[PDB]
Amino acid sequence: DQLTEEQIAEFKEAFSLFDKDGDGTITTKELGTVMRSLGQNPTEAELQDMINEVDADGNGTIDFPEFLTMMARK
Ligand SMILES: [Ca+2]
Ligand SMILES: [Ca+2]
Repeated sequence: DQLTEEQIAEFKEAFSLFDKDGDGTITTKELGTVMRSLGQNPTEAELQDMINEVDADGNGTIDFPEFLTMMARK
């Protein structure tokens, strides 16, 4: 079950969907854009709560290693 390049690319592609400006972090705005693509209508505060759940380093936004937590949710 060793990590594959296929999986790594899947993780990077998924991160990039959210991180649309390529700056390496997912903001509330970026997360909101993906939520709205899914027909959802979260508020800024709700988006911040979503980020808070995985924002290990407390900088208020999602980086790539934090995003992996999301990929692991069942
Ligand atoms: Ca970004
Ligand atoms: Ca963070």
